[PDB]
Amino acid sequence: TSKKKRQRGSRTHGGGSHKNRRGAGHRGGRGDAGRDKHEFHNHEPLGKSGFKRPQKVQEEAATIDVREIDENVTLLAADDVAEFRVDVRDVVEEADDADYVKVLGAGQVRHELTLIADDFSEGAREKVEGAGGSVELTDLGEERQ
Amino acid sequence: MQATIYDLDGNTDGEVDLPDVFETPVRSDLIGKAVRAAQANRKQDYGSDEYAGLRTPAESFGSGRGQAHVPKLDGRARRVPQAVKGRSAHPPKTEKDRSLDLNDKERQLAVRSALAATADADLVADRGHEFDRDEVPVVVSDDFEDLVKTQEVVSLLEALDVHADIDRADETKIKAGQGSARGRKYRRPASILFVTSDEPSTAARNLAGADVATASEVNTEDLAPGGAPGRLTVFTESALAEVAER
Amino acid sequence: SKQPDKQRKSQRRAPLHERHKQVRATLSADLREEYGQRNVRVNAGDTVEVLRGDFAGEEGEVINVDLDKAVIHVEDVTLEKTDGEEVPRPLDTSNVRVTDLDLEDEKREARLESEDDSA
Amino acid sequence: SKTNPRLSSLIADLKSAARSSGGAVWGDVAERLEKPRRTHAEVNLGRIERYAQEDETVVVPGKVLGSGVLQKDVTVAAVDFSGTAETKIDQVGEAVSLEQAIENNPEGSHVRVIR
RNA sequence: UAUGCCAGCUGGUGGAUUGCUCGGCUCAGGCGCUGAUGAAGGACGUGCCAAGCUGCGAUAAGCCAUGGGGAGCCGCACGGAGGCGAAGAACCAUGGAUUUCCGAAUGAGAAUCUCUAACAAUUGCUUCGCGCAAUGAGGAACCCCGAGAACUGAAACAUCUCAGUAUCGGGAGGAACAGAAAACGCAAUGUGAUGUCGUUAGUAACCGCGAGUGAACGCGAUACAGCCCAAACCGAAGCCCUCACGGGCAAUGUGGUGUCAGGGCUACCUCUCAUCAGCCGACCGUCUCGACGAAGUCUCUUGGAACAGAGCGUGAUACAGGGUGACAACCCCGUACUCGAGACCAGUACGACGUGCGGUAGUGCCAGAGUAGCGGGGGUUGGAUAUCCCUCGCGAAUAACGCAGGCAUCGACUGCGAAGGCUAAACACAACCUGAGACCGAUAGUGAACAAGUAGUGUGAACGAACGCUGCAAAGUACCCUCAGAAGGGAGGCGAAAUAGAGCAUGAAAUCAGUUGGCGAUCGAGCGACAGGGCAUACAAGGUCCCUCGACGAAUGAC
RNA sequence: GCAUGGCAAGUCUAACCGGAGUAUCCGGGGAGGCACAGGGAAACCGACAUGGCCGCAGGGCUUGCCCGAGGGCCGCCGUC
Ligand SMILES: [Cl-]
Ligand SMILES: [Cl-]
Ligand SMILES: [Cl-]
Ligand SMILES: [Mg+2]
Ligand SMILES: [Mg+2]
Ligand SMILES: [Mg+2]
Ligand SMILES: [Mg+2]
Ligand SMILES: [Mg+2]
Ligand SMILES: [Mg+2]
Ligand SMILES: [Mg+2]
Ligand SMILES: [Mg+2]
Ligand SMILES: [Mg+2]
Ligand SMILES: [Mg+2]
Ligand SMILES: [Mg+2]
Ligand SMILES: [Mg+2]
Ligand code: NA
Ligand code: NA
Ligand code: NA
Ligand code: NA
Ligand code: NA
Ligand code: NA
Ligand code: NA
Ligand code: NA
Ligand code: NA
Ligand code: NA
Ligand code: NA
Ligand code: NA
Ligand code: NA
Ligand code: NA
Ligand code: NA
Ligand code: NA
Ligand code: NA
Ligand code: NA
Ligand code: NA
Ligand SMILES: [Sr+2]
Ligand SMILES: [Sr+2]
Ligand SMILES: [Sr+2]
Ligand SMILES: [Sr+2]
Ligand SMILES: [Sr+2]
Ligand SMILES: [Sr+2]
Ligand SMILES: [Sr+2]
Ligand SMILES: [Sr+2]
Ligand SMILES: [Sr+2]
Ligand SMILES: [Sr+2]
Ligand SMILES: [Sr+2]
Ligand SMILES: [Sr+2]
Ligand SMILES: [Sr+2]
Ligand SMILES: [Sr+2]
Ligand SMILES: [Sr+2]
Ligand SMILES: [Sr+2]
Ligand SMILES: [Sr+2]
Ligand SMILES: [Sr+2]
Repeated sequence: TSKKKRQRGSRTHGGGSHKNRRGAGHRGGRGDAGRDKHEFHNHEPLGKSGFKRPQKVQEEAATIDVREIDENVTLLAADDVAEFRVDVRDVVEEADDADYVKVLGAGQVRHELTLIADDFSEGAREKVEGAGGSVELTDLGEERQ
Repeated sequence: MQATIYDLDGNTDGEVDLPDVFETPVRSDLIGKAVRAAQANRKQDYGSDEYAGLRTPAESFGSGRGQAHVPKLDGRARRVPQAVKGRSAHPPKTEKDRSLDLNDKERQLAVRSALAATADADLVADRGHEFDRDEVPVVVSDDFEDLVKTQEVVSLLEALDVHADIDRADETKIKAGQGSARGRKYRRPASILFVTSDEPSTAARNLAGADVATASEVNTEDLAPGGAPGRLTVFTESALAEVAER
Repeated sequence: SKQPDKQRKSQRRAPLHERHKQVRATLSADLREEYGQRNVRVNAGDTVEVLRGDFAGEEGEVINVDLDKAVIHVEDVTLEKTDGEEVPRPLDTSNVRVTDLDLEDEKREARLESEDDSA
Repeated sequence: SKTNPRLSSLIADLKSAARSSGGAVWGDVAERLEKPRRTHAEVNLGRIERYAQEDETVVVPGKVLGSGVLQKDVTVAAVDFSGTAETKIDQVGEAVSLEQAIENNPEGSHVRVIR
């Protein structure tokens, strides 16, 4: 049995005095009425802030953490196994509709990896090299200068 | 497990591997959910005329003549819900979404589960079907498809100690209620489901309570009419194998 | 259609030429064999046996066939009015069976004897 | 108000075992499964690898998922595993149903709850 | 015990309830224009008797032909009389005939009539003559182009909102509109006409930066289709009417060429299956209609009736639905299978006829002006500097040029050729046809299951109800008595039932008549709850209860 | 938000297409959405698959002592 189903006989259906559930006055106005007066509480404050650059002058980088790559090495058997070599571009989803691929250094790297990507974060390298690995900046990647 | 194959004479003619799906654990909640959705999805949208009760310039006189403020026209009360000939306050609405969604995985799981309920004589018997057989579902040679006469299928079912269920379904019920006024005077027990592979069995379809289907598209309702698992079924050598990859 | 309202409606409002089928009656065993039909449209000449009402068991000549009301009068199947006069008690052909045909009409006979068509 | 027949049976069996054998885990696990689904455990392998030890049955009062790497040779007992979870686990150890565990160890001894 | 209170009984009143459904409501598919050759609508006629509805039109519920159909028929409508039908009627399909008056209403006028040959009025062509033609008005909504509110929201209110909504003017079609880039701008080595659907997204953008408003490119789909002029170069090589003769148009340019894969011209190579025009002309599919179509009407019992129960039997590519005196696959219509016709798809697709694609070199020959663009003032938009449009004013270039890429200018780069035009399909609606339903079931559902837009209200615009059910069969009550009496009453007849006898299935409550129980003319008012007494009570569906004594015997507790 | 259920580092298809028992249903369709990294107006940069200590449930043991998921208090890391 639901709450609705139990209201017959109650008269007020939970509204309290039958003088309560009328028009918008019972809501202090329609929509966001009073968001600066009677109901200012918890509302974001009023005002303009910042600016936006045109959407076609904006770059969307496709990112990935070493942790993701590293935990799936053996499974990514369909990619180089040298002294592993992996072109991150062939790993990241959304890499297509992105302006470039970037390797971030979140997590650990328990293997020696030769990563190929358009860009890496300082920590991404330190960890990769740290595990006797290497980092190869793609041709596009050659946009840092 | 293995299932016995039968020839059109009712004699055993070898046997095959009962596909793994028939091992799927029976899940009546998922099966019921699946049947509930298929049943809802074929319901038609309805609702009263949106202007019903509203075609009137009826006005209220307000205070003054010792009468309640009810819209009236030609001395007759109108429009409002409490008024006879007035509008319906909260009537059936056409814009209402009367369909039910169901994830493909969840639906397919119910199909497999309904399939598995078909291989359990105890369940099949609990569902209500009448028969003197022990092995279930009933598997038959693909020649079954070449049959043409209904009475031929009758002979085969009797030879298989399964015709008893058709006698069960050979009783129609004249329902209580006004369904009758809308074309739903009768209803009847669900009997044997015949699952073939090329085309539904034209020869078996007219049997009392019988349902015909094809391995490629047999659904949860076929296998569990009303959402009750364990329907007495009869597969076809090929149907059995094809149904395995559902 | 399958809807009861439409079925009865199509029957009550069927044009005249479509009402002949509302006055058809099953044929005796012999007649069915003779003309290869299970039933026929009762004519004011046929002989018929009543198989269901209070007059079940009686046989007589058909004296009238009303298409407007889809009923037939059969000789001796009557009711006695208050004054005493004897009037016919209308019968639904569905409760009757033809035991002898009136083939005085070549078109009818030809129709019955044909195979592709039935009378 | 559970709707799944098997989940109900599992809970019933978990209680029978706890009331008739030297194991308070089963009943404990039964109590957690009786709680709303949102509270049930949803554990990835990475967590089992961090707190599990060999020859100690890992018991998950919920479902095991496939994120992370499991190397330890442990037996994981859970209400359910994702396809990948059960695969990675069977490789270096073993994946078993809470129904099997209850049968091989009704006393519920040498076991660690992970959530 | 009067007047009277409470409850019930018999009979009314009333029409709830239950059951029933010729009507609604909603959804889906199909289909889709009519009219001066006088539509749609209205008026008045039209029947043996004819008021209403339906039909029809002085040939008047109908006339003719072809096919279907069939022994009956003369609509709703169950009468009387009479007639028609084997000279094949009724009925149905297709085609044709007739088709009064008003009505766009068109000779002039007029509340449906009148007065003295008429396309009235506006147009095009023109034989300059109404000679040949067009327009006008209708249609449920859908569609296109214009005009354009307020209540309301913002808790007031003015910008904003409601909303380009309601409503108004004009106009087309079966669909409309749009549409082969002076595009896009995931900026690219990229996309490639246009609708529409999903998404992009409540994103960008707007906004007393409040409340609110709100795209696009792209992507996934549906369906796919591209072409024609102006000019250059030609210059009468041409078009329209007429059978013809003949006439009219046309140098202010008919016709050829050509159309951003730019074109033309001069000089060449090669070659056409592009395009444009015309001819032929479907399959299939979908919708509707139609033909054919299996097997019990066997026994006994109950009943007014078997379609019930019990017994025996049968068909099924048919166990959808309906009808028939009660629960019917097998009694009748249908239903499955198979077959036929029309409509739509579609004058489309294919096929065939003709035409002829394209490439090289040269050539500043051609390529749409109040335009592109700028300014003043307005409206509008998400359009913000960067939407679209109106208005006033100003105002260019000529492809070696010009426009666009979300502020202006200049260069570069990429895209693209405005100021001419046409264009199938995929999408909207629901009048019309058919199908369908966890919709309503006669105070419901349409206002309308019935006389329904009826009766009726208002000067008018406009407003607007209520009314469903005898029975299996009318067997719809003969004869007799009574009475002023075709009334009514009594008796009687029919039927299973008249307490089924006409708003005639059932027949609640309020309530009325008569009557039964209890109370009652010395007595007090939330009408009762709980206890306990009186009186009343056919059966059934409840069977307990009382007194002596004894056993048990909590709290409490004696003489 | 919550209860139940499927799947899970993923999940769900939308329009629409094919099939069919033809509005149901079977297959297909991942366009796109949300989740898988945040911080910053922007430019731009880009994180604990665990380092310490308490300790509930549960487990272990020689029955106070160990292990102690979740939780609690800190460290430390990304960015302004
Ligand atoms: Cl930005
Ligand atoms: Cl986890
Ligand atoms: Cl593009
Ligand atoms: Mg109403
Ligand atoms: Mg009922
Ligand atoms: Mg014959
Ligand atoms: Mg006139
Ligand atoms: Mg206001
Ligand atoms: Mg449009
Ligand atoms: Mg304000
Ligand atoms: Mg707006
Ligand atoms: Mg755009
Ligand atoms: Mg405005
Ligand atoms: Mg009504
Ligand atoms: Mg009555
Ligand atoms: Na109230
Ligand atoms: Na009205
Ligand atoms: Na709906
Ligand atoms: Na149409
Ligand atoms: Na009349
Ligand atoms: Na006519
Ligand atoms: Na004219
Ligand atoms: Na003229
Ligand atoms: Na206000
Ligand atoms: Na005010
Ligand atoms: Na504003
Ligand atoms: Na793309
Ligand atoms: Na009958
Ligand atoms: Na605008
Ligand atoms: Na201007
Ligand atoms: Na552009
Ligand atoms: Na009524
Ligand atoms: Na008493
Ligand atoms: Na996707
Ligand atoms: Sr409340
Ligand atoms: Sr109000
Ligand atoms: Sr509020
Ligand atoms: Sr304030
Ligand atoms: Sr994508
Ligand atoms: Sr007053
Ligand atoms: Sr008639
Ligand atoms: Sr009639
Ligand atoms: Sr195209
Ligand atoms: Sr041009
Ligand atoms: Sr710029
Ligand atoms: Sr009434
Ligand atoms: Sr209506
Ligand atoms: Sr007035
Ligand atoms: Sr009498
Ligand atoms: Sr005592
Ligand atoms: Sr999916
Ligand atoms: Sr922690």
